Amino acid sequence: REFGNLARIRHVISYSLSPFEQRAFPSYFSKGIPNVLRRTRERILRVAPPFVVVYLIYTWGNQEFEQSKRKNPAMYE
Amino acid sequence: GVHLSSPLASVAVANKLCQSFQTFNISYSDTGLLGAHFVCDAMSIDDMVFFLQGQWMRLCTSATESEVTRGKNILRNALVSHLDGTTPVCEDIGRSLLTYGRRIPLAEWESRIQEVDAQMLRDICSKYFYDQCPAVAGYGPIEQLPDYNRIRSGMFWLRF
Repeated sequence: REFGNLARIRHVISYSLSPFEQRAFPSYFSKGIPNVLRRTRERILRVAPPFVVVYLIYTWGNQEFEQSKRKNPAMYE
Repeated sequence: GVHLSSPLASVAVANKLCQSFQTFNISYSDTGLLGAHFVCDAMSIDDMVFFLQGQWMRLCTSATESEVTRGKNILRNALVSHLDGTTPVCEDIGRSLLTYGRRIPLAEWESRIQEVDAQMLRDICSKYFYDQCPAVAGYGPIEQLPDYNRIRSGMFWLRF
């Protein structure tokens, strides 16, 4: 339940420093930009095609609604 | 038993917290490690860290004259008991000439001990303990041993 009897971990060594001794933003841009680009490249082909077909359906529906509100020139008489 | 003068050991025997603890002051050329080391069960590490940090900051803030003179008497007895014996006397001579460059007599040690009082103790403890980043070494079932953020947050108080 609490800390102490959660998991069984053996032979694992963890290394940590002080927050007051290490930087809060260590290479925030020079490493942040490639990481964000890599994450976007990894998960861009699962979200963008549904959102683009949403955009296409939205434009098609608005356009054909405007065309349905348009006057058909078949009723000249 | 429960009648031990030191509050950390009194709390340990009252709550059955630890198997053992000790305070150490290891010194090297203009550096050192000042702290404590405890052997305890996996279900009491957080409590021992909390109580040890509380005792450290009690010495930092409100150390009193009775425990100051108790610690002074303990230090006098420890120094003389260590310097009783030819082998520890020779060890002290060699180590003193290698580190200090001279053999400090027990009279000078006692003079420094008498110079130590309560205000000096809390000032030096606030200089070397209060709001300082520690070094933590855990081995074994140390899952309940708190992270560095909680250890540092115990290494200060919000009420001084």
